[PDB]
Amino acid sequence: TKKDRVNHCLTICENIVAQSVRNSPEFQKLLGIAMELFLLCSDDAESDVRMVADECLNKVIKALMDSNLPRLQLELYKEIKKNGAPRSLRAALWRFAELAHLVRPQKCRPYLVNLLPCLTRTSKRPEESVQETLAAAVPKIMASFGNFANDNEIKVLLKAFIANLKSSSPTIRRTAAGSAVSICQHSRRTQYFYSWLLNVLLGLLVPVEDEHSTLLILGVLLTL
Repeated sequence: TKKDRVNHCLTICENIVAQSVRNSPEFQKLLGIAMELFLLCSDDAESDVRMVADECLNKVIKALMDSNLPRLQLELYKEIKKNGAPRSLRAALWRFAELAHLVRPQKCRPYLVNLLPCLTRTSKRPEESVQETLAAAVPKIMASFGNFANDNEIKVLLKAFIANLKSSSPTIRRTAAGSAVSICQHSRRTQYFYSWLLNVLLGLLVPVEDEHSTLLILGVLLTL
């Protein structure tokens, strides 16, 4: 059913846009169920299946950025907390940084608290492909969800990424460095959080005539 699996994903897409009926108590139930089903089409391992049905999920969103944005972004936060496959969790993470500057500031503060449990688990993941796209979303997420957090929530998040400077992969060393520095542009106080990252790193190289674990010497010079 490898050619039978291709025709199933594509017919669900066109019969939502051609409804021309939104915000209906019949239309609300239909969009939750078959939206998680667009990514199982990408989770199945075939390049004829993985390439075809990922461009089809983008037809739904952009025709619905006007009409149903609060219905779109509620099904999508659920999958990160599911913490699924490294192919399933990845291509959902493109979708969520581009819709971060589409939220309203009325509903934004509930969206901030729920992500910091979800944004630390994908920092502890050793998959070198999952760690890459997060260095292209923590630029985009915490610049629009930046100003809504206090001084309590943002001190927890930066102690985690420095423990991702203690890994030996060259792909994972440069994605934890561009995450610490994109927050401090948008944290709450842009100048208060620049002085705080310089105290943490120089105790990692406090007096230089020591053994400093030469993989960890390279973690401190890329955040700078």
